[PDB]
Amino acid sequence: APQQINDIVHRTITPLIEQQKIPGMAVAVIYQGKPYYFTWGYADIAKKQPVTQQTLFELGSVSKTFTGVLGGDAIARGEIKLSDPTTKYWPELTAKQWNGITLLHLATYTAGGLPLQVPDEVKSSSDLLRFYQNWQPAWAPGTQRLYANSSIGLFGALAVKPSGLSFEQAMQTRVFQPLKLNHTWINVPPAEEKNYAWGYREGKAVHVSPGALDAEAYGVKSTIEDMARWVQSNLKPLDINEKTLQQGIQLAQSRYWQTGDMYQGLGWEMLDWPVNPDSIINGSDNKIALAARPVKAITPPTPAVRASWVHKTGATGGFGSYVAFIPEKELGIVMLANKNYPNPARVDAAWQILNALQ
Ligand SMILES: [Cl-]
Ligand code: NA
Repeated sequence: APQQINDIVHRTITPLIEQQKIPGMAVAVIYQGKPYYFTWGYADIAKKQPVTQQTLFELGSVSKTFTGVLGGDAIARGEIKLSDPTTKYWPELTAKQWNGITLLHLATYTAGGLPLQVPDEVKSSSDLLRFYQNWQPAWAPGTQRLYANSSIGLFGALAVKPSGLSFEQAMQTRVFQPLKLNHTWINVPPAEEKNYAWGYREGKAVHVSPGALDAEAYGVKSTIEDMARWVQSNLKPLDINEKTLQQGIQLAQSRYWQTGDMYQGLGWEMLDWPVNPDSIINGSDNKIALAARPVKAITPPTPAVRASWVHKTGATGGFGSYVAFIPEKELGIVMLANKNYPNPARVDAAWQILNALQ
């Protein structure tokens, strides 16, 4: 790796790991479009299994960027439109409150107060229907942004209906396989479990449990190599051979809503580069990132802006992830850790590295 990258990564990540007591971590820096990998610590403490470039991490909500791109791909194929009402694809929901909620609202958390988590007691398709049927919105659609698994998770489930594929099959055939993400999984195959790191919560090893819409909202596991390639693809979509996938990535980084300094894409979130680091650092705190905030529609949606800070945080019980990149600079970073540690610490480290390398 270039000496500049080694210097800043070891200056930044090494103190972070000790200060946060992170058992194992993998970092990829994309510099001038090429990836450079770094690994620390253990994927399994008890068995002393080290983290490698093959170690699988739970991505948590970084999975939402795959869902956003998969939906974008379906838009580009002419299968769905963001302005379509939810009831076109789930007619059993036909009701006053749901006729005015579109796929855009679901994809961008602007449906009007869909909850952060799907209740743990929702365990069947009938449970899920009844859950959305009896949901009482708090705001009119298109006025408030409330980050929610039950929002974009439903977008992913509905966006694949016209394809006739399951969500996993559509993701595998339309995103993972064309991009050669051969070690990225919604369901880890038996032969790959050996690489599945343990997450650690309060000194206990944990893996994320099955939940309704987990695959769409937080159920992807990946290696640092595949995630570096995911950043490469989102940095340089025009190099992708499949037109609809290139366009899906561009659609996912387009700006549909504005809240303060940030713009909402499909899965991805964007700010104008250069950014005020305090904005994204403090803005990643859950007291802020999970709060309801008013939105302004952007008309037409702004096409993917090159001078952007594009990023997404992710968390499960035992894992914490972060992805950020700057298309104008061909510059990005992936941070995967098997402990869920505060988002502001992730963003601070990521910005220090990318700002030093611009
Ligand atoms: Cl390695
Ligand atoms: Na609206």
